[PDB]
Amino acid sequence: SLALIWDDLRSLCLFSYHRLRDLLLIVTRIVELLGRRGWEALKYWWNLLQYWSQELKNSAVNLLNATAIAVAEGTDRVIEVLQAAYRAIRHIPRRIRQGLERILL
Repeated sequence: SLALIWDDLRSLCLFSYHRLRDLLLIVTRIVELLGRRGWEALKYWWNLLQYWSQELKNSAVNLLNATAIAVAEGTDRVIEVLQAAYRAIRHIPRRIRQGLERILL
């Protein structure tokens, strides 16, 4: 049915176009209409995001370094650690997961 194929194609054509532009326009419109106030929220998430991230990073590194400098002044720490660790490992050797994780990241 030629009239059928044509009527369908046409109907779906205009419908599809108007539809795409309809949903697109509505969504976009709301996005630009909400961005006005949503701007603040977005900025907050971004700021806090980078803030916390860098905060934990800078702090973490600062704690490790500072600790090393404070521990470097005393070999006792290294001895107590190396000894203790090796002690538990010698009496109870259990560190196979080290490899599994080592071959992961």
